[PDB]
This record gives sequence, structure tokens and C-alpha cells, in this order.
Amino acid sequence: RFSPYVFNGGTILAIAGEDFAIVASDTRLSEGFSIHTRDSPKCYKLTDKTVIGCSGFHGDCLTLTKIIEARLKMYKHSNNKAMTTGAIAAMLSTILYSRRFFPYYVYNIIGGLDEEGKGAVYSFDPVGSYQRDSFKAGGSASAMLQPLLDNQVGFKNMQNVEHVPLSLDRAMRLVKDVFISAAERDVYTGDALRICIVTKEGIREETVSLRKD
Amino acid sequence: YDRGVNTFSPEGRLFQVEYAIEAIKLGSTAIGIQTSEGVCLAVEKRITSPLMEPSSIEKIVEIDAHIGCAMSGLIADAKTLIDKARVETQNHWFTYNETMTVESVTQAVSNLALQFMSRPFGVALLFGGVDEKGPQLFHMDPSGTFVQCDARAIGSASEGAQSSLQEVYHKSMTLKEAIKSSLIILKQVMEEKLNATNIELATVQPGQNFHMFTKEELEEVIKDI
Amino acid sequence: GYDLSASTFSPDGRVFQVEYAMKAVENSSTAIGIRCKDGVVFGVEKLVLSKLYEEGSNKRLFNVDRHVGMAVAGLLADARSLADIAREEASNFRSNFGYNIPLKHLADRVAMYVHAYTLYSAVRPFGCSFMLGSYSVNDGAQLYMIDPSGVSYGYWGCAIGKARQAAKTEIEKLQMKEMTCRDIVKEVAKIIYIVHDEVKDKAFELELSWVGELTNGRHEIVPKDIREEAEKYAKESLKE
Amino acid sequence: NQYDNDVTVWSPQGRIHQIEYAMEAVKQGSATVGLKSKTHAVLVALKRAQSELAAHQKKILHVDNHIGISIAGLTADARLLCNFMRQECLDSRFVFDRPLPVSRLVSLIGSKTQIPTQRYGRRPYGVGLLIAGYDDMGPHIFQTCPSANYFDCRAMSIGARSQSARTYLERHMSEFMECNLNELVKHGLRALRETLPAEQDLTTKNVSIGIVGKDLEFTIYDDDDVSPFLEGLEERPQ
Amino acid sequence: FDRHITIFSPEGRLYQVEYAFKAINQGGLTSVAVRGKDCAVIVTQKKVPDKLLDSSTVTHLFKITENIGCVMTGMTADSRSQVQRARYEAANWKYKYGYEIPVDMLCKRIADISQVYTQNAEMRPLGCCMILIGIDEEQGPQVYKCDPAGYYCGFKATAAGVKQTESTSFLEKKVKKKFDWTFEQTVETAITCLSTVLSIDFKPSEIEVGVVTVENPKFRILTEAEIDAHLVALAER
Amino acid sequence: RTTIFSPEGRLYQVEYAMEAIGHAGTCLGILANDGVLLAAERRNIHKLLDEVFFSEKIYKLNEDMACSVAGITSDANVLTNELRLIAQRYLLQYQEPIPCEQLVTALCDIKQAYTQFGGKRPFGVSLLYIGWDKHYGFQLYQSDPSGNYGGWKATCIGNNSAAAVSMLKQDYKEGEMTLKSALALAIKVLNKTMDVSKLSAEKVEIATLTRENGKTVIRVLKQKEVEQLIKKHEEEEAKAEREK
Amino acid sequence: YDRAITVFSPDGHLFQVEYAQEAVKKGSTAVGVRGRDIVVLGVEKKSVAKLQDERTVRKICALDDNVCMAFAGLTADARIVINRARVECQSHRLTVEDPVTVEYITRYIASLKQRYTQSNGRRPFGISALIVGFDFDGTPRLYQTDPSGTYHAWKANAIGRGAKSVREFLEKNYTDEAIETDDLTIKLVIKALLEVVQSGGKNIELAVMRRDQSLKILNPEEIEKYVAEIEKEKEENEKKKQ
Amino acid sequence: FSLTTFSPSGKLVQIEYALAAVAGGAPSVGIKAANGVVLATEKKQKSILYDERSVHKVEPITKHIGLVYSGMGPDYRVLVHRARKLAQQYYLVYQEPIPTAQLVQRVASVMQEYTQSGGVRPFGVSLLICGWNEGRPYLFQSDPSGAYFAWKATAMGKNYVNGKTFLEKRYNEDLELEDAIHTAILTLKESFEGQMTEDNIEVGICNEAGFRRLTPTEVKDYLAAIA
Repeated sequence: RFSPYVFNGGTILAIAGEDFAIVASDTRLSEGFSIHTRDSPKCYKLTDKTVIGCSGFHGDCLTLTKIIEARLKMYKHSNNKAMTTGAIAAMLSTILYSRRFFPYYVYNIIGGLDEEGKGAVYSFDPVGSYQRDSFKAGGSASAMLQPLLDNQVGFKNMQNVEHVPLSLDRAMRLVKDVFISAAERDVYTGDALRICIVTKEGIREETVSLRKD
Repeated sequence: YDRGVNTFSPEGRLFQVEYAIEAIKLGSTAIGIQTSEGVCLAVEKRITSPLMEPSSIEKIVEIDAHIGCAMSGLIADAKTLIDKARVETQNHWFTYNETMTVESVTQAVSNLALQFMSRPFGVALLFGGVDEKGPQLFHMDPSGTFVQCDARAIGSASEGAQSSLQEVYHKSMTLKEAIKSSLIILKQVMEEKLNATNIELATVQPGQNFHMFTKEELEEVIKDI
Repeated sequence: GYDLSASTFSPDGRVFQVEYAMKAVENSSTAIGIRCKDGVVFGVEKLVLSKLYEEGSNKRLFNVDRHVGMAVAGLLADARSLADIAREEASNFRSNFGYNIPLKHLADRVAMYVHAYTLYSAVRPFGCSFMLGSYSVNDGAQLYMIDPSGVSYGYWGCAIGKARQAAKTEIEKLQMKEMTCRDIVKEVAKIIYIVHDEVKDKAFELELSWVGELTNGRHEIVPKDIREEAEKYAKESLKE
Repeated sequence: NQYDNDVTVWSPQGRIHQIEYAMEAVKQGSATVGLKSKTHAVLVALKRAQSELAAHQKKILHVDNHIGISIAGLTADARLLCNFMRQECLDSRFVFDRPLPVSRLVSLIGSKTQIPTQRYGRRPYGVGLLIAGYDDMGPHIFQTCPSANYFDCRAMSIGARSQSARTYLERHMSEFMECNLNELVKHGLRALRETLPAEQDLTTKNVSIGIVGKDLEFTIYDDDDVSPFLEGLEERPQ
Repeated sequence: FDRHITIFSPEGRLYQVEYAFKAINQGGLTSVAVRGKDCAVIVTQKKVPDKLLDSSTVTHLFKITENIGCVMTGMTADSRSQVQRARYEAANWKYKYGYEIPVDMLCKRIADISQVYTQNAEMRPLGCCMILIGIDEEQGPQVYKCDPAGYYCGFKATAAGVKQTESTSFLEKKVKKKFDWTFEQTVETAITCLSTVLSIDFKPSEIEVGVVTVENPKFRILTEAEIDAHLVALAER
Repeated sequence: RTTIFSPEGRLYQVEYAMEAIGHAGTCLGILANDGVLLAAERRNIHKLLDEVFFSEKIYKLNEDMACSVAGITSDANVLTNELRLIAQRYLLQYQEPIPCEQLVTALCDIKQAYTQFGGKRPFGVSLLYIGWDKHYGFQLYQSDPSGNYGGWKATCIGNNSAAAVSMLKQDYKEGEMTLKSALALAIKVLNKTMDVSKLSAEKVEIATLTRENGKTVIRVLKQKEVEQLIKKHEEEEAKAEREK
Repeated sequence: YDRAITVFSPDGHLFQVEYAQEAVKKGSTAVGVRGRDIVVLGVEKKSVAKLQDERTVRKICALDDNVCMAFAGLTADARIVINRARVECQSHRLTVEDPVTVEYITRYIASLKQRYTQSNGRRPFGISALIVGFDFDGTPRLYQTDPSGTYHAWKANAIGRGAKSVREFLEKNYTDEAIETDDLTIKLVIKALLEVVQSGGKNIELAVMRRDQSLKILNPEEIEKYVAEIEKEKEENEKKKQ
Repeated sequence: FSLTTFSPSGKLVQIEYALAAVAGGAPSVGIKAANGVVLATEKKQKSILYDERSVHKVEPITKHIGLVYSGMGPDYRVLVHRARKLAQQYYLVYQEPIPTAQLVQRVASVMQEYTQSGGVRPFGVSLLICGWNEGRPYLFQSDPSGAYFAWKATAMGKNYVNGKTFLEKRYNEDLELEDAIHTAILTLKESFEGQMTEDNIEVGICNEAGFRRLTPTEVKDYLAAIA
């Protein structure tokens, strides 16, 4: 009988720094054992300071981003300013609990800049419980990415180590290294790796290829 | 043409809306002054008997820890609009987890005046608070018209008080001096001896919340008059 | 008094509001419509109050369906509204019965919506008359006019507005039942130029529309090469 | 005389006087001007202050990234209609993911304002709007009226003392098309200046400008962002 | 005062309902209906002022059902509404009860609808009269009329319009002699009444005649080529 | 209209509804220690009226209560159904009879809402209530069209109430009022107030409320039972004329 | 702009709201005095009629254990306002288990009255109410509510026919000295009610509330004692010492 | 003018004016004999064209209840329908035919519904309701106010005062259903402005067998001063 949900793959990642923030994703869209398309990024630019990732059921991914885009314009109309990362996060927390009994099957990660230029990463559940973090993975390979981030960013189970802060050039190499490995064991992680870097100067994008198997 | 809010004059006027303005001059006078150090609010209470406890006359109130209101006109309209402002400031916190600006509180409170309830609100309000944009003073009118002001006087003696503020005001003042100027203007539009129960006074600074003055702090400024 | 509501009669059974709503159509610019042998042609005397308005503003010819056109005279907001109702009537007809609405039926459905406003105290009557025109292979050419009261009659030629008398006195001269649309265009433009008075009001624009065989049951604005070729004939026939 | 106290009442001459009286409320607001080239559409207003020691009333409003309005009349009707427009544009981006055309917005505005003209218990909207936008058909300037009527325009001025601006614009229409942005804004400012007395002149405090084009969202320039556009005006004698 | 809204007056009268009987005479036309032993006939005049009107659309006769026909007299827009309501009621009757509505019942349904407009101040009454005709199973042909006030009754003959008293005098003078009623006698009586009260020497274009008979119970509106047959016989005797 | 004050703080529709009761028949009540009674006059006096009903103006509301009315009669027929519904709702909710004051409050809360809410007319009816309860015993109340009830020991409503009141003030013997005494006083008050003299037994209606073996009783005196009451009145005031 | 509608006037007035206060200027006088641990209010009696049970002429009405109420104006509107306040006094213990405070229910009653000045088709409540009571922390409270939906706090007040004359009395007399004991707080109310009374004492009805006790309506055996004491203290001072 | 308004005297004026519309309708007689009830009224037409066998001033509600009226027939056709529905509601609940008094109560309630709102006028009819329940006859008289009266005999409409004095002087008990019809027709003959024919009046009787509208033959029988 009619079930209103389906898992369309997806994998998302975000890392925060002292002057930047990355939000990355794969570009494959799937349906069961088949592949829909190999150009379907899960990252969406909201403001000049904020980026969001969305993974799970794709219809909800499309609906929720439009709802967010329509709420940003209303905020700007009523308050004559653009929103902050924390305000968008707290608003999404209510938009998600609006459907507490028919939820958006979506795993969300926000990444942007705090109000003094520091990085900020907010990770959500499908029903709106959010949590500021330094790094978080989400999607199908979330179980595979977070240990290596806990090790190489949090310096966990490593003694007598240099607790150096993560620079952008190191973070980007690290981000590429984790998807290069998740494309080898996870079947939903796919063709390309989109990376959206957020800085005081604006928002960039980078595309990097992965194996098509 | 005079009675009914759905009837235009031949010149395109709404006399009931103007008669709602005229209901403000029947209220005691209130003054609000901007300053880069903060905002002040100063009012007359108009005690009618020594038996009434004057603390039960709410003419200055807290909307939040960073916004304070002063009113003149009908009590019921004021209760309604103050409850509206208080509720909106907290719905904003619940959703966005931040402080609503004075401009947006005023914008949201003025939208009820845009509803013909079957009668215009017979009350004008001054909103004093501190925002990301610093201290701000706003003025809402029964027409739902709101605007930023550097100094404004509403109520019975609004004309003379405004005709004095335009002389004693400059965009370099301090808060202790503006508080003195406001009470000097208030002294001149009263046929009663200014004292520490015939007036209220409040301030909202950046690093400090809304604070209504006490009898001690009031008398310690009444003395230097 | 007896002339302040449409829920009110007078001692002689008259409803004066509905008549005062026709007085508003009498004070508007003139539109005509003529039923030919193989189509219908609309013409409107479109007044330009200011040179700041673009060429194409205050269009008084409306497409209500892909086989029906509409010309109005009176209050224009009322006319735009009634056009919006005539559109949803034809829409729901296709949605429920699966084919294009006839014009005898659309005229009745709009006439009743207009008549409903002549009965109540909370509303006024509409301040616009209007003509509808269609063509079909089965139903043929058709032209109905609807008044503020809610009356609806068929026509071979009709006018609405200021110069109603002057225009029908010229339309009865036409042997419209013999002619085609391209020949009646000349006559439509000639009548609009005859009844227009340059001293009573300023310059004007000519606005035309068609429906017939030559458009294949599609209501169209007349092309420019034909509208100019008829406006010229109008000028050259004013030597009389 | 006595067919005036209600909008559902015709007169023996076929007129509704409450609508004619609502149209007189546009003449009570400050003057606004609108004009368009083939690439850009411009709105310039003249703001007005209640007390000298207060801020000037805001005359131009943002509706979307391609539409904006300047208002003359009652403030409340303008604040209601702007919130109507904004939601009607959001509703179009939500469904179709395209910007709503301007003709299809002003048609909706007319359909909305037509009801108070016909049903009793509601007041006609005593506000006039000049609507500047840009869509797939180029720039547009639309006038909207308390009579639920609307016009497509090459240029227009509404409000108090607007006949002077209209007379100015009527004899410079032949230039606006091939004008660049600076010259177009200057024509607007001069038409606006023709509405003032000879005593007063244009100032940073009392002038707002709104511009939209192909490569330009609807921006507003209010106090110090205006001074580029004022530099260039010939100091008129009388 | 006691004439603007539907209130009672000191003498117990409703003047806004009497003023709706005066709107029947604004159209300026007269209708006549006559009953026979096997037929029932309605007659009215067809006045086009312009040659630009299509005469096919200018009618006051209407088909309610296959077996019931009407002639409407009064304000023209009100009549179309009352006719559409009559059609809706006739259709829902058969949907609900499984047989065709009589005239006796449709008439009183329209009257019940009209009386609510006199007892409730929502809507105005309709300035229109209505005469119906139909053939019944046991009762035979029927002629029924209803008013703006909700009054209804059956008739042997009646009229509606301006020349209604001077028509009901003609008719009551002819009915008493009780001749052998027939189709031809009925139509001749109706046309002679409308000719006498108007004094116009009718053409076939200036009238429209609807008929219903026990042989053919289907209402049919006559042609100009069939009215001429009855008109010529009048000049003879 | 009723939703409008006067400058002198008055409500004139509420006063006109109260003036609309003097046109109605006279009804009095008399409280006693043995019981409590009502006494209405039948202005429905005509040679062709049938008198089919048990009683025309005494209406029974409960096993422990009755009422009499004066004013508009349609309004009375409305209020008498509402009373009977309130009583049965209380019974359904608690399975005990309703006291004789909660019912009056419940009806007065309905009568007050018609002086206050837009387009409706105040009930042009005053009422008297007699009943028994286990809290205050025998009681007598008096409602007005404004929604104002009051407890009484003897009162009168309708035509010539201000005269019967003055008589009761001058002949009521509080603390020593039996039921025979109350009926003897009723036949007097109702004869020195009726325009039609001789007080025909056809022109009155009397009901008594008493208790017997822990059950409440509401009877209605018949014709022959009131003839005796009448005959024992002219004898009484003929003896008050003998001493000349 | 004139009478008969709640619209406005050129001066900025609502006359249907003043004409309801004019009904409160027509009832019987009702006073109230706030002490330290006693609070006393008293109301003139309504001219008993020789055949009426006065059990039902209750002018003073409790709302809960800690709060009480006295009214002047229309008698029937009072009952509806008092029942609708009694309901809220319990709904407030349902919504939060804490009891109610005097200002909460005064605010509720004032909002209820305000609600009837907003629409046509609704007539304002033609009463005022002196709402005296207690709190947690044992702070005595007194408030006064008018038909317009306005409420203040008072040390002593009056409402009804004669309030304009009792206000002057309490202005001249109310100090911290006359609230030393309970018997002085009651004598003040007795003397104030005497200024409009029938020179009697049977035309008086006083109630009191303590931090410990519930509401306690007095019997004439104590009212007579207080009135005799007051008559004696005035025969000695005003006459025998001046 | 208004109906939710008292006069200072304490009168409802529109009700008084609705009774004036009853006082100008066709006469109607009512007599309650020992074994039946009679209802008679004037059914006269303005021409020989009106078919009198198509509309009825005497109508049945049930097998044992019947009606006449004075005033407005449009208003009558509403109350006929309402009474016929209320009787069926009663039967549907209790499966017993409705008594004649409960119908009068429930119909006066309908007449009272139209006396309390603005935007509605009262009925311009009074009714006479005959019945036969519990081995006894009944006759009532409902008014536009919402008030009903039980009568032994009465008359409504034009000349309802002399027509009632005639009954006061020419009516008693110990009658039967046939001596009462003669009296009712004699009471109608006072106001008959012309020759009384079988088709100018309309008669209905109720008894143990139930309500029945008599036929023109039965009317012509007793129109000869027979029985």
C-alpha cells in the first residue's frame, strides 16, 4: 500500500573554523538500487553568511528549502535586515516541529558565520532538536565520517599531540579525504563532491570528481 | 461625514480617526528623549486623591528588558496594545532566539490600528529601547503611523513641551542632562508642585535593562531644579 | 426616499437604482458590434485622456474564452470583474461537461449574476453594459448584449454608450447579413469615426476585435495592416 | 447632496460620490513621480516630516526583487496592500519558481479593491500607488486608483501639486526612452522640483529614490545615497 | 413610514408587496390563457422595437418540462430567475419522487418561494406574474397562475398585464354561454380577446402561441405559418 | 432600544417592559407556616370560553414548585419551558430536586441577557414562585423583567398591585399565618381590588402548596371549594357593618 | 458623534461609557477601608418593605476564601460579573495550583467590563466594585473598578449615592492613627456611612476579613455597640469639650 | 415600526397591526357540539373564471385534526405545512396521534418565533383548530402573538363581534353535529353579501370517525335550511 516516504540517498558534512565554514555534499540521487541522476547537490545558499545541507527524502528537501527562502524574505521585510545563522536555526527548529506527527524525513546541517565572524555549525534531527557543534556529518555515511573527524579535528584518543587549530587548506584536504573513502564502502555516496566555503569575503563553490561505481 | 469610520468627507478625510487623535490631549503629558548613552521617559501621573496608591497608575511600563513604553489616552486601548507588544516580543524570542527591535515592535503594534474591533484606538505610545542600532525612540499614533523621533512629547501640553524640546535638544547630549531638561519642561506645564509621587521616570541604557526610578533617585534630581 | 436601495419599489413598480446604473453607461464612450454572415466584429471608441498613458491601456475588449469576446461600456472595474466571472463560468462548464460553453448559455449565466445585484440592500447594481460575441461551425455567429438589469437579447447589430442612437441609425443601413468580416471592418471604423466628436472630448484610439471563419473560432485583435487600412477608409469617407 | 453617505448608492446622474471622495484622499499625500526608460524604471518621492525634530515619513516600499511602489494617500491602506502584494509574489515563487509579472499583480490589486466599491460595510481604499517593475516584457510603470481602476503609463505623478510634474513629464516623454539612468533620475527630480514652491528645494532629508532594471534589483536610496543623483541639477532661478 | 420596508400598517396591509404588482405593467405587454375540454392555450404579444434584434431571442413563452409550459409577464430579468427555479424544482421533484411534477404543485412551490420574500427582509419580491399550463392524468387540462405575494389558484381563463380587467370582462362574458369548447374555439377566443383589448389587427409576427392538448401533452410553441391558419378564419366570421 | 443608556443612567425599554404588566391579570402569593399559596384572577371571562385545562395561569414546574405569571403570555410559555428544563437538568446532574432559589437565579440570568445583547426584546413578564426545599422550607419569590428576584412573605403582581400590597401591609400577621388565614386574606385582597364586583368563583384561580408524610403536594381548589371561601367573606364584612 | 453610539466625539469622548458611570452614581453607598490585618467594607441597606426576606438582598459577596466584593449600580449585572469571577477564582487554581490574588481577579473583572465597551450590540456593565481581600505574604489589598475597565488601588474609597461626600470625610480622617486596632478601622467605616445614612444603625451592614478568619458579616448586636460607642465619643468631644 | 421595541404604555404595536390583518379577512365560524366540531368559512371568488376546486380554506392536518383561518392564505400555507410536520414528529416519537392541545402549543411556538427577531414580520392569520381526542371534542384559536384560547364557539374575520353575539344568543350545549352546522351557516349568513351557494362556502367537521371536508352536495343539502 501507499507509503509516503522513500530514501533518496545523500551525504552531507560541515566543519567550522575561526574565520570560515565549509558545507559539503555528494551529488548522487538514488531510488532503491537505481540511480536517478549524478548532478543533484544537497547544498543551498541562503544568505551571504549562511549555507544549509539537506539529505533524506527529496520531496521534503525541496519543500523545506522553499519554505526557508520564503521566510527569509518575510524577515527582511518586517525587520529590514538579513537573518543570522542562529535565527535561521531556531526558525527551522519550529518549522520542523510544525510536522511532529508527519515529519520531514530530512537530515539538516547549517553552516555559516557567527556575529563576530567565527564559524558556526548547527545539526538537526527530523523534528527540530538542534545543537551547535564544530563538525558534524549527516546522511547515509554519517556513521563512517564522524570517527575520523573526532580523531583528526578533536584529537581524541591521541596523546602528546599538537592541538593546532584547523586552517582552511587542511580542512579542505580532510573533507576530500573522507568522501574519497566513503565512496569506497557506501553505495549511495557517488559521483561528485560539492564544497561550499563560507568566508567574510563571500561564498565559493568547488566541484571534485568521485568514482561513478 | 463626522460619525462612522467608513465614510469619506468631500475632501477625503476620516473625522472619527481625527477625533481619536483628539482623545490623546485629554491624557497627561509624556516626554521621550534619545541620547547615545540611552533613552529617558518622563510623565505626569495626575493623582486625583491622596487615598489612591499612585503605583496603581501604570503610565510607564516594561515591554521587555530592553524596551519600555509610555502612553497617553484611553486605559483600555493601552492595556490591549501593551499586551500585544509583550506577546510579540516573546513570540520573536521563541522563534528566532533574539531581541526584537523597537522599530519592529512598533510596526507590529501599529498593525492593530489597521483593523476596522470597530473603533480607532484612542491612545498614542512612545517606545524607548536599545537595539543593535543603539538607543531608539519611536512614536505610534491611532492611525497606525509610526516614525523614529529624537525627542517627542505627547498628551495635554504636547505643543509647549515640543516647542521647548526643539531649543534644549542637540545631538550631543548626555543622559543626566536630558533627564534634567525633561523635568524642567515638565515643571512648566503643571499647576501642581512637582514631587516624587506626581511623576514617573525610566531609562534604558545599552549595558543596563529597563529601570524605573525610585523615590530616592527621583528626589535626588528634583533637588537640583 | 424611494430611490436609495434596490430592495425598494416605488408606488408604480419601478426600481430607480437599476435605472441610475444605466445612466452611468449612457455617459461612457461608445462601443458597437455587428454580426456578419461568417463572424462578428467589435469596435470601441477608446478615449486617451492623457498622453502619458501607453498605447494599450484601459483595454475595453476582453477575451473570455478561446471562442468568445467581450466589449464593455460603463464603469471599467465593474467590467473587469464581470469578465473574470464570465471566465470562470466558461471554465467550470468545460470542467463539468467537457466542451466549449455556448453563448446563449454564458449570456444567461452572467445575466443572472448581474440580476442578483438588483435585489439587495447591501449591494448596488452593476454600472456596465456589455456585448458578447462568438462563432462556431454548429452554433454559427452570435451576438448578445447584457444590461445592468440582467436582460439579455440577441442582435444583428448593437451599440452601447453615448452615441447609441447615432450608431444604430448607421448600422441599420448596413446589409450585414450579406457581407463578410473584412468588409464590415470598414463599416465599423466608419461608424466610430462618424459618431466621435472632437470638440466634446480629445483625441481617441480605435480598438477592434474579430471572431469568425478567418480566425477559426478564435477571438483575436485585428492586425495592424487591416486596422490602418480601415482607419484610412474612415478618413476618406468623412468627406460627406 | 444626499446620495453621498454610502458607496452602494447611485445618483440620478449615474455616479458614486464616495469613490470620487476617496480619490480626493490621494491629493492629501506628498507628491511622487514615476518614469521609465527602455532599460530601467525609476520612482522618486518627496518625503514629509510631522515634527521638525523627527524622521521623514517613508514613501517607497520594497515588494520583491523586481517590483516596488511609491504611495500617496492613507498609510493604512498602503500597508495593507503592500502586504497583499508581498504574499501574492511569494505565492508565485513558491508554485512556479518565477517572478510574478506586474500586470498580473495590478490586475489582482484592482480585483481586490473593487469589492468595497460594491458591498456595504467596508471603506474604499483611499490610497494611490505608482508601481515600478521589471519582467520578461521590459520596464513598467503602473498607476493604481481608489476607483479600482489602473493604467499602464510612460510616466506619471500623483499627490499634492502633481500637475506641475505631469506638465513637465508630458513635454519630455520623447527623451526618456534612450536616456541613461542618471539623466532619467534627473528628469524625475526636476519634475518633482516643479511641485515645490520657489522657496523650497530638494534635499537629502526629503528625497527618496527607487530603481529597478535588468541587472539591478529594486534598491532604495534615502539620505546620503541620494547626493550622487542631486549633483548635476541646475540651480533654477524663478 | 409604513411603505418602505415590509412592515405592517395600521390597517393591516403590506404596501411593498402591492407595489410589486405594479411592476408587472412596466413591460407594457399583456398575456392571456384559456382552457378547453381537450386543450389549454397561452397567448402573448411579441413587440420588437428594433430591426437589429433577432426575433428568435425575444420571447416570453418558456418550456419548464416536456409537458408543462409557461408565459411570463412583468420585469424581464426577474422572469428568467423564476423560470430557472421552476425548472430546478420540476427536476428535483422527479429525482426524489419518481414522476413528473403537476402544475397544481409547481405553482404552489413557486408561491411558497415567493412568500418568504414578503416575510423576510433579505430580498425584494419579483415583479413578475406566471401562468402555467399542463395536462393532468385525471383532472384534465389545467391553467394556473401565481403572484408576487404567494397567491395561487386555478382558472378556466385569465390574463396578466396592462389589459387584464378589460380582458377578464371579455372572458367572463364568453365563458358563461358554455359552448362546446375545442382547440380552434379556444385559440380563436384568446386571439379575439387580445385583439379587442388592444385593437391591433394582429399579424403572425406580433404574437406567439403555446399550446398543450390531451392528444399531444407536449408543450409546443407555434410557428408563424400556423398562427396564420387561425388568423385567417377570424376575418371570415 | 435596550442597549442604550440615558444621560441620567436609565434603561427605558426595561421600564416599558415593567409597565407592560399592569395590563395583565392580578396574581398574589401568601406565605404561611403550614404552606404557601397563589391566587390569580381570570380575565378570560366569557360565556363561550371552555376552560378545558387543569389551570390557565398556575404552571407546575417540578414536584416541589409552581409559578404564576403576568404580562405577555407567549414570553410566559417560553419561560415556563425553560424553567422545567433547568429543573430536570439539575435533577439529571445531581438526582436531587433543585432548590427554589437556584431556579430563579437561572431564569433571571436569561432575562438579564436580553437587556444586554443587541437585537432582542426584554421579556415582558413578571413571575411569582412558590415551592419547598430542605434548606429554607416554604418560600415565595418575585421576578421582574430586568432580571431581579426577591424573596417575599406576601406580594402581588399585575393590575392594582400597589393596592393589594398596601392591604397586605395592613392585614398580614407574620408568625401567625395559617393557610385558612391566608385564603381568607386572599379572598379579601382579591375582592377589594377587582373592578368586577361580587368576586365570582369563575373569575379566580387558587393553588396551595403543603406537605403530607414527607411528600410535597400542589392542589388546585375546585369551584365548590372556593364558593365556601367566598360565602365566608360577605358574612365577615356584614358583621363589620352591623356595629353601626 | 453625539449620544446613542459608542463612536467618538470631537472632544475625544465616549458618552455611552460616562452614562454607565451615571448608573453607578444612582445605587446605594458602599465604602471600604484597608488596614494592617483587618479590612472593612460597609453598604447602605435598600429600604426594607415590611414583607420581604432580606436574605436575598446580598450586597456583599465572597468570591473565594481570601477575596471579597461589594458593588454599586445595577443589581442584575452584579450577579453575572460575580459568578463569572467566582468561576475564574477556581479555574485559576486549575491552571496553576496557587490561589488567586486580588489584582488578578480585579484585572479579570475589568477586562470583562472593557470587553462590553468595544462592540455595539453589547451594553456596558452598569456597576462598580470594591474588591477587598488578602494575599500570600498577608498584604491587605483594596481595589476599585468602574464600567470602563479601569482599576486602581486605594487606601479607602466609596461608590454610590454620596461617594462625593464620603471621599471628603476619608480625606479629612483617614490616617495611620485610625487603623491602630480593628475596632478603630470599623468605627471609621461606621462614621463614614453615617454621613449619608438614615441616622439609624439598622440601615448598615458591615463585613470584615482577617489574615486568619474567613469572611464574617456582622450582626446588629455589634453594630449597635460600635454605633453607641461612636455616639458617646462624639457627645463627649465635639460638644462637652468645645 | 420596530418589533423588538415596547411603547411607554407597554404595548407591542406590530402585533396589534398584524391582528388588524386578521380582522379584515373572510369570516370563519367555529362551534363545538357535544359529539363534534364544525368549521365553516366564506370562500367567494372575484369572477366566474376562478376554479374553486383547486384551493381550500379548510384543510386537514391529520385524520382527526383540521383547520380554518382568517387573513392571508400565503401565511396559512406555511402553518399548515408546519403543523403537518409537527404531528408527524410526535407520531414518530410516540407512535400515538398528536393531541389537539399539543399541536396548538407547538404551532403557537412557531407563531412566536416570528415575533422576536428583527427582519421578520408576524403572521397575518389567526387559526381555528378542531379535534377529537379522548372521547371529547376540542376547539382552539391561535393568534399571531403566540397566544391560544380554547372556545366553545367563536367567529373570526369581518364582523367578528356581531357574529359572536349571535352565537351567545343562539348556542347552547345538548346539541349535536347537525344542529350546529345550521347555526354556523346562519352565523355566516349575517355577513354574506349575496346568495349563498354550495361553492361560496366551505365546511369541515370532526367526530369519532375523524376530520372530513364536506362536499358541495352536502353543502347544498343543508343550504336549504335543512337540518
